[PDB]
Amino acid sequence: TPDMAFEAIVKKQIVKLKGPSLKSVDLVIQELINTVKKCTKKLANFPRLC
Amino acid sequence: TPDMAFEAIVKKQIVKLKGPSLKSVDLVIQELINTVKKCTKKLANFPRLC
Repeated sequence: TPDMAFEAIVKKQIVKLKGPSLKSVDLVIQELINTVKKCTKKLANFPRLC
Repeated sequence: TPDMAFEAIVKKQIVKLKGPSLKSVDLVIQELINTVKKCTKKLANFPRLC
């Protein structure tokens, strides 16, 4: 049985993890940018600084 | 298990049949040339023809 056929199919499946993985980074970026905006409401009294 | 490893070894073995096979042709050539020389003893009476 083709050793390389196994590898061929797997490599297809592994590549499919790029989507949900990049998405994850974005979901983190979202929570991070939300948090810096949450914190900086305590500095709102200074418009140019915030 | 490597499908190609099997093929690799066999091809080696088949190649080894060229020797005994060519030798066989010569062994036939030998008996053939012997036979024309046997037959032509009946024509020995004519030196230039034989």
